[PDB]
Amino acid sequence: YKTPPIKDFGGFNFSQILPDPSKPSKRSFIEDLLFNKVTLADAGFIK
Amino acid sequence: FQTRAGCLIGAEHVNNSYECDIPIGAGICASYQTQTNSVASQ
Ligand SMILES: *[C@@H]1O[C@H](CO)[C@@H](O[C@@H]2O[C@H](CO)[C@@H](O[C@@H]3O[C@H](CO)[C@@H](O)[C@H](O[C@H]4O[C@H](CO)[C@@H](O)[C@H](O)[C@@H]4O)[C@@H]3O)[C@H](O)[C@H]2NC(C)=O)[C@H](O)[C@H]1NC(C)=O
Ligand SMILES: *[C@@H]1O[C@H](CO)[C@@H](O[C@@H]2O[C@H](CO)[C@@H](O)[C@H](O)[C@H]2NC(C)=O)[C@H](O)[C@H]1NC(C)=O
Ligand SMILES: *[C@@H]1O[C@H](CO)[C@@H](O)[C@H](O)[C@H]1NC(C)=O
Repeated sequence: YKTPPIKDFGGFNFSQILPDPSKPSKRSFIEDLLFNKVTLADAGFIK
Repeated sequence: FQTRAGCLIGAEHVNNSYECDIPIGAGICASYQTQTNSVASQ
């Protein structure tokens, strides 16, 4: 499912949890906050 | 074909998207289909 372009949610405001198009990773503000908070080790990339 | 999981040899790479048939890794899956190579050749 995809949220509609117009965010007319009766005064409720979900900007900080919905995806942020600008970021290369389509993650919300809080998701980015969490990802930066956790200092992951041993990512397991191609290396 | 080069993939985030490693080197994949012997599988043609398409740019469509289907359901994961045989999971490989890093979002890449493999499947057995006609997929051109034609319309019946598998
Ligand atoms: C839903 O809630 C979020 C809460 O973040 C809101 O997004 C932004 O929140 C801030 C703070 O409430 C709004 O005010 C900003 O305040 C900071 C300082 O604290 C200023 O630096 C901002 O100035 C500029 O930057 C903003 C973002 O780039 C611009 O929107 C703003 O016009 C200025 O250019 C700003 O004054 C901020 O206005 C909102 N908006 C944005 C886009 O950040 C969000 O707006 C709420 N949802 C709706 C529909 O309003
Ligand atoms: C071996 O893996 C490394 C990445 O870990 C790559 O090697 C280089 O890739 C870039 C181009 O993408 C260039 O620097 C060179 O073509 C490659 N060699 C060197 C010394 O940089 C690449 O994925 C693999 N090696 C090759 C030749 O493709
Ligand atoms: C697949 O993606 C686009 C067409 O959808 C094209 O630019 C690209 O070359 C294609 N790659 C292969 C291996 O077919």
